[PDB]
Amino acid sequence: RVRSITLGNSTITTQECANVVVGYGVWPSYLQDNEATAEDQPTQPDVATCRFYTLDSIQWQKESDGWWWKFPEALKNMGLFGQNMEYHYLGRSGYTIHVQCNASKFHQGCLLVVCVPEAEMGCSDVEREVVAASLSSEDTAKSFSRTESNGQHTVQTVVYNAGMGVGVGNLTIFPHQWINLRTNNSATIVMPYINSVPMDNMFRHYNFTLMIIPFAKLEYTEQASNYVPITVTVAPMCAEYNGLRLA
Amino acid sequence: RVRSITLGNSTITTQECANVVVGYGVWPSYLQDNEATAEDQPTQPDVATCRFYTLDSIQWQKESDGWWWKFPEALKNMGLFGQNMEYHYLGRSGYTIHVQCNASKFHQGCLLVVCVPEAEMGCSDVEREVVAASLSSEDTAKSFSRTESNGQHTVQTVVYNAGMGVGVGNLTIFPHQWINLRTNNSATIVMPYINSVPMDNMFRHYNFTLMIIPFAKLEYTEQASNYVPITVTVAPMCAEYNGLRLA
Amino acid sequence: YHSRTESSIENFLCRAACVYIATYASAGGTPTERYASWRINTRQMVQLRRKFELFTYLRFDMEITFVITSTQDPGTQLAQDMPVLTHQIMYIPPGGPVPNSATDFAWQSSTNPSIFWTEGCAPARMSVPFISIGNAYSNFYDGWSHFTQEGVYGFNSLNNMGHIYVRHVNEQSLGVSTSTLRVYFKPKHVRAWVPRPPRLSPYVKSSNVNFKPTAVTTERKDINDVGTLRPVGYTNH
Amino acid sequence: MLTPGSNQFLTSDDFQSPSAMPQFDVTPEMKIPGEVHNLMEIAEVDSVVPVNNTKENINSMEAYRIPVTGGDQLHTQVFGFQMQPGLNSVFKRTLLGEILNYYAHWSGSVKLTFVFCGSAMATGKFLLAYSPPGASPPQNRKQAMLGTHVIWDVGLQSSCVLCIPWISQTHYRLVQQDEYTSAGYVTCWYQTGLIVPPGAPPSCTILCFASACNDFSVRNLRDTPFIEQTQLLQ
Amino acid sequence: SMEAYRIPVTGGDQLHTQVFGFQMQPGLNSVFKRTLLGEILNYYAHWSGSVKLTFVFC
Repeated sequence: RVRSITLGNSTITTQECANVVVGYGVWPSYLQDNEATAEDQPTQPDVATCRFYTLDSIQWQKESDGWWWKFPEALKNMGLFGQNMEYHYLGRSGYTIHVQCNASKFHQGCLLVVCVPEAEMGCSDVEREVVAASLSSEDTAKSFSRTESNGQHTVQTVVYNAGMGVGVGNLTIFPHQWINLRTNNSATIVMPYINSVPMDNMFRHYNFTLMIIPFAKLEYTEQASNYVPITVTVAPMCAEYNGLRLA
Repeated sequence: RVRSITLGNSTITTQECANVVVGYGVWPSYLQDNEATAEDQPTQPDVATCRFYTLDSIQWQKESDGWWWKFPEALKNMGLFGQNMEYHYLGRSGYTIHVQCNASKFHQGCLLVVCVPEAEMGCSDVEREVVAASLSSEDTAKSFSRTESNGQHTVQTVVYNAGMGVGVGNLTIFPHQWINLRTNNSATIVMPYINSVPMDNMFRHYNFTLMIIPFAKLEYTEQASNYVPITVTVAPMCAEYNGLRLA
Repeated sequence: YHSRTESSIENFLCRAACVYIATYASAGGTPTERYASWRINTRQMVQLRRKFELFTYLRFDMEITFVITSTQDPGTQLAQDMPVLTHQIMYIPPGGPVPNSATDFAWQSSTNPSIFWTEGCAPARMSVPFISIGNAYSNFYDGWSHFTQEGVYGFNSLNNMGHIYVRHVNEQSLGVSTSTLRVYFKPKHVRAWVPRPPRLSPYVKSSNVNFKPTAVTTERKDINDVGTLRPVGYTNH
Repeated sequence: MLTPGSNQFLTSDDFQSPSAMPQFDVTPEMKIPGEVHNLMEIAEVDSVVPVNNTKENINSMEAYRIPVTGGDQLHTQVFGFQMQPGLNSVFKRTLLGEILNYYAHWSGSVKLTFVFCGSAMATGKFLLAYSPPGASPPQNRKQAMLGTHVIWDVGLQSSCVLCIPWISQTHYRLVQQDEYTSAGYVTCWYQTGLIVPPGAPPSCTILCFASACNDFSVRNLRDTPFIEQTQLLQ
Repeated sequence: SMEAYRIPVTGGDQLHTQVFGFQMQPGLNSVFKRTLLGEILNYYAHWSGSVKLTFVFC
């Protein structure tokens, strides 16, 4: 029934038998000798990068709308991964996203968890431009909004347009999963490295965006927990960085 | 899933697949020809002694503290076992203790069930001595206390000292089991005969003591059952008694 | 993966312990001051009691060593030259006659092994085997003496070990000669059964298991209060 | 090199000793009949038991003779006693009891023989009833019949043997024990009367013998209580 | 009291607060010196090994 996973020898996690979605059909892997536009052979840190990094839990309530995290920025302050981000210049890594809810049999709702590659976002004032502080915090979820935003340098946050200007109903085209509290309680997404160049800077490029959006609102009875906690866990897979030594 | 047991052809019991604790590693058995300090060959009553004797249910509440039964005194009035206790002089028997709770998925708590051999108990007044009426009733549970007892001939009943003068947290050293309502609902303990002589009088010697102690208090919601019933069942195993006939 | 040989029952329980210190005179006085008596038990020295009451049943042989030291007594008519002092040590098995005075008949009983010891030699030693009716000694006994469920509670008659009685063989005409006895007790070939949780409350009675309620541990400042802290320094910058 | 128990005199020690008279040749032993190898041989011998010790017969030969009267005794009791050798006043002075008194612990089974000293022309029946240690003595004949009993006919047979067994919680009884009404009882009842032809005496006698069975054990030798004086003779 | 053993987990909304914390020194720390392990270790002047912890959610 239950299964335990031990990555990095320092992290323990528990899961039940559930369907897993492997990205675009491919599995994360190291860089072969076929593709390269550089010289120094990449160093391959795996002792500490490959471990479960559990982010803070969030509260799903009746009037909540959704959240998004920008990756790889979400792991800027997360242990040795942040140190490798700071010390090196080029980088490549795939991820494994676990999302778990904790709701009884008396709650109800329906969530969509997607992984949008290159999710460029618009601005509230169509004339101005966004800034780096409004796009994403370090490791804190950025909330969507029910109504129209009116800031100057703030990302438009109407939920049904998803900030990208497209219908929210068609987001299923990307790697995704449905968490229906009636049947399911967890989701797993394995995302490889997707870009037009083999390596890129971690602080410059946002590889992708993780969005959690409820389509069916949360409902319950008076004598019940007012919220449902959502826990997100990330474990980098097949990380690479450039070389710092002379040829 | 479920299993039915029929002992003595007069008793029926139902259990689910659960772990069983076999005493100190040994299984109850008859007396061999190796060990003896008497002459007359023991008679072996098994037709009616080996049957389930269900004791009365008790109520686990929010402010309850714990209970203990003295064995073999607890089966003094229980059918043919009591008759064999009265009619004979020497005796030997092991037991099988079943403890079952009835709580829904909305209750919570944690119980410890132990079997302490030779659980000599102190007195409330350190100068006086205990009497036989305060140690144990016939087949009614004797309750522990949250605060300090002040009687003259009464056993000290502070729960965290267990009446024996030792820390209650270290009672796990004896044969024991945990009944956590979150996962478990029942416990089974098979206790052999433990003494320094092959046979002894039933009315003189208290073979052991069964203690049920809650470490995590019972909690629930307003519209729920105010208590949880606990049922204890005893079935003697391999009973022996002396012989009443001339050589 | 280092050794455990020091934690075995033999290496844990076979340490000699001083379990009795007494004194007795060699001349006129109250008769009870002219001999020393001791009933063999393990319930009077709290340090040894706490070690034996980790197990419910025990089986061992006794080794007893007696250290006897004598000195002259101040007064009048001091002895100018005394030859030597001789001491008699008698072990009384359970059920044997027990002296009620010095110079009694029980001192000359043929069923009581005795040691006659002269000053100046090595300390006297004896060894008693496992002398009991049952198959083990029991530190804890839950039950009564009679089957009427009445009598002395917690007393078992199957773990009697006898008595030890010491007196002066010599008859002294000039002066008094006080003497001091120390008893050293040691178990051998120890076997233990059914371990028990060690005691928390202090002892109050040698015969009973009575106690006062005691806190389960020592107090702490807070639940998340780790022990103390360190000041800023060269490492901590 | 010198242990604490090196230079003492323990009265129950077994060491060899120097011979006071070496170079002396002792007389060779002959074959005297009747050698004793164990005290149990002195206990497996039947000895007459003084059942009728009623303070008028202790200083007489009437102690041993159990009286059986004729006439018409409806269902009255002939005799009765308790099975506790060594401590009961009846048994403590026989061979078995006096051997047992030397030992603090003892256990085994006791054999009883009853012999009818009466005319060869006398006919009757008796009922011998035995009650277990935890019970009460029968009060009338019907209660005795419902227990463990044997009907002894003095016309067909002259002697009746009865082997009282040993069922005890421990494995060793004690002479100095306070265990009354926990030792067992043996009683004899008038199943019918004693019938004689014209010319025979109407009253008879029963003699009782008690002895040891095959299995006994004795432990912890100690001084007997029968001897009292500690004075030395002359 | 019996509340010594129960580590309290409160609901509501605790952002990132600490549930409990202690130091790993059996035999000398006030927490461990009175358990079976600490009380066995207290008899010996020298000791060493690895300590196993189990947490159960009631």
